[PDB]
Amino acid sequence: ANDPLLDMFFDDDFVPQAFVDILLSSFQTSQLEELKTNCSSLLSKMDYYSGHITKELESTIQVLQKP
Amino acid sequence: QDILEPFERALKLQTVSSKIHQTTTLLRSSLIYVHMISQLQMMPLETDSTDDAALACGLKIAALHSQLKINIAANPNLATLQLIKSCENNVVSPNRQELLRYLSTNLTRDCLNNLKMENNPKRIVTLIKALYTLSPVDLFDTIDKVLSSKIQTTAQVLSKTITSIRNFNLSLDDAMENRNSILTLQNLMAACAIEGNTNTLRNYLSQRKFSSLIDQFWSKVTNSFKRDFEMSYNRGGPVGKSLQSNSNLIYEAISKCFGENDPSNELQGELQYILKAVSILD
Repeated sequence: ANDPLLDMFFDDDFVPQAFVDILLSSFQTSQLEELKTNCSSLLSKMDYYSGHITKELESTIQVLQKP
Repeated sequence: QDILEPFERALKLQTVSSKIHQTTTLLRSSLIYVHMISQLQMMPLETDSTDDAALACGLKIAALHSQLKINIAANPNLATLQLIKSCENNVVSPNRQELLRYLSTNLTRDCLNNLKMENNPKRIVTLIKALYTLSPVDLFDTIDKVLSSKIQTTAQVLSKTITSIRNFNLSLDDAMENRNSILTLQNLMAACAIEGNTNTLRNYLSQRKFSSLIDQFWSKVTNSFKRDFEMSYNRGGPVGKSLQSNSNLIYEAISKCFGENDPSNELQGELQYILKAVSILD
């Protein structure tokens, strides 16, 4: 099934402006230190996925070269 | 075509990569913004207490607001988030307005003192530049308020001697006191430069009727003094008659403080306003 976080990104209708918007709403004032540490980690994981996808991309494009 | 599938998979991956990057960038824009709001609320002030010092703190808060505006403009996408807006008016729009209050009241006070006007030109220049950067319209609505205050005080001091025109030379001096303060304020305003070209004075004078600060100054005090003078003269009362009986003294005290007309001077024209106010002598 894979991780929601990564699968979410494979969704055509996934819109980045939308996702961040729903996320940050949880909510502000004082407890914006709370959500500030949550986003740090969430960012790290997105970062991992970013490089994973880049690696998958690189590997895929190589096969385009006469198989 | 087991050569189309890899071409399709690749295309898809490009999309996923771009979506992750956008999500990442936006999220970090937000993150940096928040860290700044945190850093904002960590700088308290000292309001309407110019202990010097308290101004150095105010400049740092102002600079923070500059950064805020930069971060939002760097990613315009940042603005349309209902949790960035919710702090935009709950934390920054108030902090902003408290700072504005601090700057405009400190600048107005430092300008109406006439002393600080000459004694601390470097202090006032800092206030002008600062306030313009934060919210230019507030600098004007502050200069508006200051100018309007000087016209009011001087116009008042001239009319007070109508019932004692013997002292008119003294009042006519106090008017020049402010006139000079305005001469040095507009200098001063021009000394503060803006984007590419121009200055703050030209920009104020453009969004106003006015041509110079002096010109609107005299014009306005000349009216509310003209009105008083003539009202008093037309009323056939004793002061109205002392107005006429002391007529040369007035015209005399005027030239002895302005220079009198066309050729020489420079105080001509600015002289011409004070002459028109006092013109029923005919």
